[PDB]
Amino acid sequence: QETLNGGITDMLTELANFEKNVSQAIHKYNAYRKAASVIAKYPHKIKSGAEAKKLPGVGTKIAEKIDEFLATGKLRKLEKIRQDDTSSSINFLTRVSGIGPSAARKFVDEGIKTLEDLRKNEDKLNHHQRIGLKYFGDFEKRIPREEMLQMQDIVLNEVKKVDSEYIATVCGSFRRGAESSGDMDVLLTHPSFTSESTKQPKLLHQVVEQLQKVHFITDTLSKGETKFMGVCQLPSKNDEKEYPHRRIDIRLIPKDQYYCGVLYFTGSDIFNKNMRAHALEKGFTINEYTIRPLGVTGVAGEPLPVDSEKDIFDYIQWKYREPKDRSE
DNA sequence: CCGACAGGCGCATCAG
DNA sequence: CTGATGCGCA
DNA sequence: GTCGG
Ligand SMILES: Cc1cn([C@H]2C[C@H](O)[C@@H](COP(=O)(O)OP(=O)(O)OP(=O)(O)O)O2)c(=O)[nH]c1=O
Ligand SMILES: [Ca+2]
Ligand SMILES: [Ca+2]
Ligand SMILES: [Ca+2]
Ligand code: NA
Ligand code: NA
Repeated sequence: QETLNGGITDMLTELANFEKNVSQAIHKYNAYRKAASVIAKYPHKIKSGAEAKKLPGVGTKIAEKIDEFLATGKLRKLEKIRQDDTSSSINFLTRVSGIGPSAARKFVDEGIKTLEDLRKNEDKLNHHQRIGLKYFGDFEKRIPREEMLQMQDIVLNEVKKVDSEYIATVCGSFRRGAESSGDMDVLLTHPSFTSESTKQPKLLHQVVEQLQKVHFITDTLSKGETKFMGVCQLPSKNDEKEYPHRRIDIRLIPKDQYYCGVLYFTGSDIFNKNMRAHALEKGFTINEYTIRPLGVTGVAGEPLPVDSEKDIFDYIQWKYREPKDRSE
């Protein structure tokens, strides 16, 4: 991953992870990621802090840190953070799926600071954590698109075995066209589940159950009526190493709200934050279901009509961006 | 110079 | 039990 | 940490 301002964006990303995991300051995390991201799309080699301060999201303090990074090749503030035992122990435990900043601090206080520690205090972990630990190495591996293509095929073919009326669409980075993905995201619709009625129950469960039967889904992290979060694995063949286990998310979204749903799930996460914050500036709030006007006194009005992804962009006066131009 | 920062699902836990 | 909140997650 | 009203 060698890149134009890679030094700088790496440094800001690290600082965002610190603020999230150690400081627990969600808005500093966001503001660092917004700055990283804006710098990543800037097509000159940045030469000074002052030059970077021109970009939206970059202010006084990131500017000063860029000056230092460029002059000296590193940042003191990060040099200190990396030596701090506590800080890096908390950062590390957060890499386990299901451990966030709070739980990572509470383990480090109790003396649980390493993977060997996690692996001998099984009893201290809830179900999700336990599976996140079981598949720790596997979930930090990326998924080549060619494997995403096989996993897609399995998911869509089994969904079809349950009910030809389902539509399953693979989203996230896959739909943006990335050559590798962190995990699989499937958006599910069925004619029976619309914003005005649920004419059938068990619509998600039945899909989960079928994918368990053919051994594709192997564990469940959480499961509700519209959202499944778990683990899957491709079948392997005689004499080969098994495929690593992979994180999978499935979201059943009412069929009439497909476009807001797939906007949401196509992301990126940062792009969604930007696009939703722009909507607010303009008098609208967008979620995975609707786009709605904002009333003088904070009150969200009625859902606007939407019949394309592009409709949502028009409302807030954005030129349409193709999924592949929503990355970073 | 200060409020607002994206939006919501599922699980865990607490007061009543 | 319900309802409220915080956590970790997409 | 940054920014618009
Ligand atoms: C993490 C996250 C995701 N999302 C949305 C947009 C994401 O593209 C989508 C799925 O989340 P992810 O699977 O975390 O993201 P991704 O598919 O874009 O990236 P990767 O290749 O690393 O797996 O959910 C949010 O809206 N907010 C969030 O905080
Ligand atoms: Ca984690
Ligand atoms: Ca993904
Ligand atoms: Ca995901
Ligand atoms: Na700026
Ligand atoms: Na196996």
